[PDB]
Amino acid sequence: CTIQRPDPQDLRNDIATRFSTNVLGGAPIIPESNEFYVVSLEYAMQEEFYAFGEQMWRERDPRFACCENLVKMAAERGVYPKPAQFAQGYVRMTGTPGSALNQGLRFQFGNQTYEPASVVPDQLPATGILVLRVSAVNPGPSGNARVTDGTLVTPVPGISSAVTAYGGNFCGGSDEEECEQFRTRYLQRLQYQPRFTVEWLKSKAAEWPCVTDVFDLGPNCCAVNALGEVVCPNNFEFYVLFRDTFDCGLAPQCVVDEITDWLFGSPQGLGLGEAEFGICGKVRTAAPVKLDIILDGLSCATPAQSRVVEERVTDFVNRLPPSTNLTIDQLRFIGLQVLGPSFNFNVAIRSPNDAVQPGLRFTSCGDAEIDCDYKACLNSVVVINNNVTTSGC
Amino acid sequence: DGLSCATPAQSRVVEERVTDFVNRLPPSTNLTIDQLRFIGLQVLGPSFNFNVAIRSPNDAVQPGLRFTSCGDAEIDCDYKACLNSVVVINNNVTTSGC
Amino acid sequence: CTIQRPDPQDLRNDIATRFSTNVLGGAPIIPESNEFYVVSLEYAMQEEFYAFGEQMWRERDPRFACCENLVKMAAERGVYPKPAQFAQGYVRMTGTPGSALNQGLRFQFGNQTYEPASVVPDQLPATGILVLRVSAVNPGPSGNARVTDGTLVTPVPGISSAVTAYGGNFCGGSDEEECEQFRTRYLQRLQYQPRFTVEWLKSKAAEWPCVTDVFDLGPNCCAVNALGEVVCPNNFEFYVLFRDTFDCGLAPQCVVDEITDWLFGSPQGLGLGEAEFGICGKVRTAAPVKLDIILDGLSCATPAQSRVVEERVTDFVNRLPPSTNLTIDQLRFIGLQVLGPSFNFNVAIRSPNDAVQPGLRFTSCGDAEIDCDYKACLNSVVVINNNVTTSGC
Amino acid sequence: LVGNLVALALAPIITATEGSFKRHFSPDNIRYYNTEAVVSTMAQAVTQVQNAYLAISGNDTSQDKWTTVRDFRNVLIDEFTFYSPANAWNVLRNGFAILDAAATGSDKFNVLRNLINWSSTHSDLDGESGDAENAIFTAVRVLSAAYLAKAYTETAATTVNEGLTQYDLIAAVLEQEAQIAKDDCHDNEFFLQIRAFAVDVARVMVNRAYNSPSLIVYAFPGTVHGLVAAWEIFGDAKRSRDLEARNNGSPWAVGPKIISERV
Amino acid sequence: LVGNLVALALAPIITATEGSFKRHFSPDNIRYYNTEAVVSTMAQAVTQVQNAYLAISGNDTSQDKWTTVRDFRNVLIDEFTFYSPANAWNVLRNGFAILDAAATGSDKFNVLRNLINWSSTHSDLDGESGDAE
Amino acid sequence: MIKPMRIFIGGEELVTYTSAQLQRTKKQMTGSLTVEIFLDYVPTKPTIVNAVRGKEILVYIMGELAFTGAGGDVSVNFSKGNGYSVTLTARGRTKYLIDSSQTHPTGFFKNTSDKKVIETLVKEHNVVLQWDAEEIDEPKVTLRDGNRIYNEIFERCNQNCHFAYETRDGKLLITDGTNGTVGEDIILGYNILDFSAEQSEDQANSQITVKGHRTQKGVWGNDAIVQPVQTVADSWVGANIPLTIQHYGDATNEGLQRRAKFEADRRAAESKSVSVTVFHVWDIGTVHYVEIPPEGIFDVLECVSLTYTVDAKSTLETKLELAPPP
Amino acid sequence: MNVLIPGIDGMVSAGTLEYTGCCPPSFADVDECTLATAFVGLLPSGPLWDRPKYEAITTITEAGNCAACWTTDHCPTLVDYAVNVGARLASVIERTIWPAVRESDPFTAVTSTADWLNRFDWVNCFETSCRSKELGEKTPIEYMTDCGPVYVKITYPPSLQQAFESALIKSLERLSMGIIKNLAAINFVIEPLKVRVVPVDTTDACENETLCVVLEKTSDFFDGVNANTCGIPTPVAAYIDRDVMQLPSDLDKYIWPGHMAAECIVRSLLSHVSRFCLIRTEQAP
Repeated sequence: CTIQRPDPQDLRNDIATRFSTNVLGGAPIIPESNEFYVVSLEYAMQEEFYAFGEQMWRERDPRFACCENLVKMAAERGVYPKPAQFAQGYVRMTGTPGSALNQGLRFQFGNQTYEPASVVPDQLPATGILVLRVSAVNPGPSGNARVTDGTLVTPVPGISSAVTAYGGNFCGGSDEEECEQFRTRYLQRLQYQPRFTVEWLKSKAAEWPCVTDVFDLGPNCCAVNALGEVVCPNNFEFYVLFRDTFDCGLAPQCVVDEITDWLFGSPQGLGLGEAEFGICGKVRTAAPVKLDIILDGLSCATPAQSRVVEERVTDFVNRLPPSTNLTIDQLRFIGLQVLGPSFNFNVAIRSPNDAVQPGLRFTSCGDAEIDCDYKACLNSVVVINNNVTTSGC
Repeated sequence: DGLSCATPAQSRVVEERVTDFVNRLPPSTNLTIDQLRFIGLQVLGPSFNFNVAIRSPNDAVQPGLRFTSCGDAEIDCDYKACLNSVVVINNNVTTSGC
Repeated sequence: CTIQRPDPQDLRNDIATRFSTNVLGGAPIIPESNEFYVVSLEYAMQEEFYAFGEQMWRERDPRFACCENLVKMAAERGVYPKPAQFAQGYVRMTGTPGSALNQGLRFQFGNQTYEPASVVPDQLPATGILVLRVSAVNPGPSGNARVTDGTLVTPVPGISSAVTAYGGNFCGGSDEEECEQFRTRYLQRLQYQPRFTVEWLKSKAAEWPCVTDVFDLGPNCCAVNALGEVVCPNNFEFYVLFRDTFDCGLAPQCVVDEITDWLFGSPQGLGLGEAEFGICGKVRTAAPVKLDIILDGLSCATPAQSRVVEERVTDFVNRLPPSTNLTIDQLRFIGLQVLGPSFNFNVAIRSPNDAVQPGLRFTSCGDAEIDCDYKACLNSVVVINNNVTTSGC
Repeated sequence: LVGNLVALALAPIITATEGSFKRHFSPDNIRYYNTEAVVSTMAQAVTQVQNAYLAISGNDTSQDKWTTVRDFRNVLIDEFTFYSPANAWNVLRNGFAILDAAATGSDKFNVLRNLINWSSTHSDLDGESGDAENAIFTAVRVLSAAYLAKAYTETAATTVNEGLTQYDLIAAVLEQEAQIAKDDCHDNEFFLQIRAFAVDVARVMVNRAYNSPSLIVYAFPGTVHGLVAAWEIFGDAKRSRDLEARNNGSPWAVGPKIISERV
Repeated sequence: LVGNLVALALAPIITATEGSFKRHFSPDNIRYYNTEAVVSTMAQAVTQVQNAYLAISGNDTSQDKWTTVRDFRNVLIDEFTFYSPANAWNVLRNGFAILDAAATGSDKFNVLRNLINWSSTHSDLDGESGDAE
Repeated sequence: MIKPMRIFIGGEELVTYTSAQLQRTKKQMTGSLTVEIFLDYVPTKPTIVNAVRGKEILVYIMGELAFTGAGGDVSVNFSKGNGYSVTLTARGRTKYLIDSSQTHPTGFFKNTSDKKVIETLVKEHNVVLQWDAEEIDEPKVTLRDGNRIYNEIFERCNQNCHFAYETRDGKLLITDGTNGTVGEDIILGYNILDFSAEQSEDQANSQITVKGHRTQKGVWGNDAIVQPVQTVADSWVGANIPLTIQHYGDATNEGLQRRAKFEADRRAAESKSVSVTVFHVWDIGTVHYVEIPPEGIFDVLECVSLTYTVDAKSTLETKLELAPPP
Repeated sequence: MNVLIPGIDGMVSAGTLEYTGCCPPSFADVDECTLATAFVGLLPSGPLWDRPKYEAITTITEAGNCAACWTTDHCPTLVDYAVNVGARLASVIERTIWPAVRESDPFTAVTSTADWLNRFDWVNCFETSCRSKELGEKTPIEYMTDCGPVYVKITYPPSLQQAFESALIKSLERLSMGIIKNLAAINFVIEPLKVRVVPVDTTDACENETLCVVLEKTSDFFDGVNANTCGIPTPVAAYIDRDVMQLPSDLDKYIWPGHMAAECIVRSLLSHVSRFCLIRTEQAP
């Protein structure tokens, strides 16, 4: 409750006392009479009054407020929902110089269609090659892709049908922001935020093209001095994952180095970049450690459960942050939450060909301890079906 | 062990879930450590450190209470695990608070 | 959404239905009977309830507060109506060196009257000249005027009674705010969260009386970004120009030292000034270096082009940032834009009377290389013709 | 065909603004060390209009927003778009038109008033460069004043003094702009155009404040309820909701002078 | 604009029940050792509505009566259907709509009354589990 | 005030219109305004004309938009005794789509959707599209050379059920359901000045079988010549009145059944036509409760049409055509 | 000259507007008696309602409840029912609308301060066993045991905790408005907690290690909160005697919650600075 909601009996006594002091001149009321029923109604009406006031208080609370009211509240504080995004990239086309060009150019990359973003020049330049800024036609995450070759849909005289994706990637494509995600993003702005600059830098680095996820420094990456006490980092460092361009989303050093240069500046700490004055830091990447996962006992379940369990374990391993252990208990919980608590189901984490990898150690208990600057990578999920089913045969 | 470095709301939620899971445990059923770790892995996420331990009060012996090799409490028939007290403690240093 | 004050007729219909079902056993509400009046009275109560409810909930919306509920509910968050502000400027007095100086001086400029806004020394300096930052006695825009020669209202022994303003520039007067000019600046300081960027310092330092423009350091200054054992920059230095106030736009050390003590703090480094906690700095001025530009071959261009080239060269050299070379290329390219590629037009930079000046060198290409804490100030642009051409005839 | 004196026509003032903008804006005829600054100012103006639209639309989910946002971004990211007066003016006019078509009436007040404040500054560059930047600022301020007038007209006046105060605000802005466009014979023509649009906005806003609903001040003996006042004035008590937006005073005691509509 | 006060409008209460259901039913946010019980409760409710429909249709032979029965089985056989609030509420609301459209008037009395008796109990679980049930 | 209309040919608030008829309908793409102006002529003084043949109008009905789109024609009449009248006609802004001729360069849309083929068949004359149904994908879309901007749309929205009509703002609405927005319960004895219900039986059909061919890429032989068929049924008509309406693009199972259900809603909606004339002058897709007990109507019906009529003498009445309660 | 008062942006100058005139009557105005008698105006007029509406007297009983005065010549009618309806209405307004409008603002909340703290996600630094070591060797509320310190959860008196939470909410609401991190804005933010940050150094620092700041109390009294609609917030003391509350002996003699909350907030604000102490001093009232 938020207002008070007094004891019912006391409220009814007060209502009856008022009605007797005013209307009946101080005398009590005959039970099951017109005045008794009048008093009972009033009471019901005042109970509804209390309720309406309570909810009118609720309708001005960021956490419990209808979406429309939520958006209207957040527009007063500077938080607006995020619109839908179109994918983007560059296309390099070639042909004989001097040919005619029109604004109706459309490219077919894989299964998607793309269009010119800027104004197309009137004539193909004398070099014989044109590089064009290109956006997708359909908004959302479908426009994102990792392709290198494409064809021209609308044929133009003197221009070869083969075009190239200049860069090999199409970033940016995102969908509309829901109401619950917008609620939890607005409510993160009013609440008291310690280490505000860390979350600010993360939320800014998330805007770099094709940056899928942003993570803090994992647990396997803390540090201790000679005395035996934890040291707090004086800089601002974190990891990023380009999950739809590179293998495992791990990018080479040059990309994250450019991201660092864009975010903090060069030299860092002078406010030349995005961050404030006197804010140093470093954006990092990781090295992949290949892991095989083996699920035993999954042939006893219905095909739907097997398929969903494999999907969920693949999803979990692929989204595991860098510098964090891949314990057997987590995979086993993923399997238990689907198959039930009395199902036989055993998982095993191995290295491909039982080879040693840098930054990977198998503790006795069976986990995969992963050192700093490294990240687990799902090589393959294999299920061992030794013909065991529900009824012999 | 390792809850104090979580938001007080999260610690309150894990305590109220553990206190209720142990109270409702059927008689003559082992209180295993995996079933407790999950109550922590669901709300804290897989990026947080959270180890659990089960001990007898004052490390005394009780009739029908044994400990397995993996740390689970094995209980004999006609015996039921009743909660004495759930305790939060932090011994492994970390950078959560800095 | 969800719930709102009900249509009057619907509200009364529901009240009548409740009254007839829960009290009168289902009988209709016969008009002009006592139950008709009782139902009308209950409906009136509920209407007054809903209307009063919608009233105060409006009285708490900043977009519709009633002004005095707006001056509070905004003085609890630290947003107050700006009052009428005073005009400020610089004066310069002369007298017998060592004269006694009072604190309650007052200057008469035309119709206004000004008073020292800084600390007045106990004695006149040995040089005989003293510059002061004065401010008007009465607020308002009338304090802004353009008067150069004023008198000393209180005659002080050993001090000339004729003072001069520096450029007759008194900048900074304005009026108070109304209830509608205050909604904005409130309902907008609620949408933006301050940040401490370089833009912020550069726009804060421009609030000082009669600062035309503020420049960062230059190529030829060398900056100690960090002060004290530290791993991130915590020093920041400027260059302010008072173009239409001082000679060449350079102020003596006395004024920029005051700007430093106002911005970064008295005990510098403890957040006592307008700067963030722990970020010392300094607002440094420069010294003028006179340069004499010789445009060789403009006489033959039509007088309009020659006048344009002059009014562009003098304006480019006036606004040149301190500690920045006045290269010959940057001057040539001002003639190539109006004169076109078919003109011959040479540019030379020299020191007046071929004299040597502190902090001036000439590069092998003729560039006027300036050591830092200096600034290239124009002496006079001169046009001459020595190469003969057929432009005449 | 009777006239149309219930509505503003914003076409002539926008055409005059186009003329006065393209006369003083040519980033190909200003000194080379100022073109980047001028063009950055233009892009900053377009960014302001974009933010205005993004704050006024809000919960508009249809794909038309999803495109308009992409069009704004494609215009802003490009580099050679604002180096031409034609493209810059088309972007500015179309941005203001899209900002207009996103809401109706009061919703577009605060937004537009912020814009009037943004372009209430003056340029520090000299000669032709300052004239170009000032052309940008003047275009923004005059378009904002016109569209704020159109926004005021789309909503009903609650009190005669309120409508007259809104008209006072807008007429003051327009007179300020005319004095600017007349200072040292910059352009006489835009001064005359602004003067004409000012007299037009005067006729429409004054008619709206005095005659859209014919507000009268009824004199009641002593303060009275809202329902009783509504029933005695109109003969219809359900119109009590109408007496609350204009009168301040508790619902059980409204008066003893009650503003309402003619009968 | 006269109002047909001869008639009940069920749309507002249906949308209100939808909101109230989706506010207190999130089988992805309840303790792992109660999710099976909660989902089983949901499935049992849908089974009750199915039995209601089958007891009220009786001698209906048209192929719609064959497809509706096939859809009830198909939804009760699958496992991951009631783990999402959307599917649970849609199944419940369409089941009640079909139970309504299967007969007319008196016929639907006893059946509906039995449902009111079945759902007149309270949950024994605690925390969010009790709230979901 | 009873005052419904205030017409604006551009700002000129018509004050002389001696009569008016405004019709809106779902069965078609447009509407039809028809104003009647006086236009005196004094054969000595100077006279002025208006040759609009295209000058744009709207009809704010009862303080609200009703139409949007004197484009139609000018029809200056004459007579000795009651002459000098000017009938102006004004169709809906979605008209050139009706009287034009497609001028798209290519003619062969490949791997497109019906929405896209409709967006490029409209944005040649600046008619913003109010797409509010769905996105259906189709491989081959070849437009017959210069067919008509409206025939092609009607063809592309009939083989995937989508009503195509015009709103009050001046846009093209391609919907699949209703416009919501429920309203007045017209009861016999309450406001119906006149009624006429007719549920005939010569325009119904039990089984509609849709056949065709597959137009996808690679699909040939049986899977593109034999399989595609569907048989939808309306278990309300009665005896075996069969039919076969053949399909004309990328015959998918869903495509077949969908064209089938589209026509099974057309024939349905024609088999109970209820024309009502009500009194004073928002229902182009509205549903209302209607009660006409003598003809056994106690049901919720959708207004397909809406016609406001006026004439200074005895009028101001609205004629609605409604949609069956199957 | 201008005389500057602290603000969310340093030391701005302030002013005053003119009294406009229009401000709807607020909660304070409504009284059962002033609008019990008012509702008698809603009845019709005529020989049946004239006298009774003229003889409508109203008095106040013990517990408010403006009733009608039944002198020994009364005439039971509906007028007294109208007095009753008006009185009710004032009662339900004062118990339903005045709260839930008082609770929606962090600067007037009275009974919903803990809920506001749950909204602001406020976590205490001194109450967790995994506290940072730089927070001191033994915080005022930690008592010593062979294996380290032990924090003790304190249950402050209800009035003191109400005032403390209210002050904390005011300061968190002000901080959420995005201050610049100089000393004047910090002090203005943490002002409701009655604590000021004052540097220790005098000479230009910026060349020495340890730029420390001490916390100094500005008053010995939280400004409280009034549930009523007319009055003044009753102040409460902001400290606790350790011996009176019967706490372990190792704790400080006087424990100040406002000081600990302020220290948390300022140590979180200036975390990015690499060299900064905060020397806490035991302050007796």
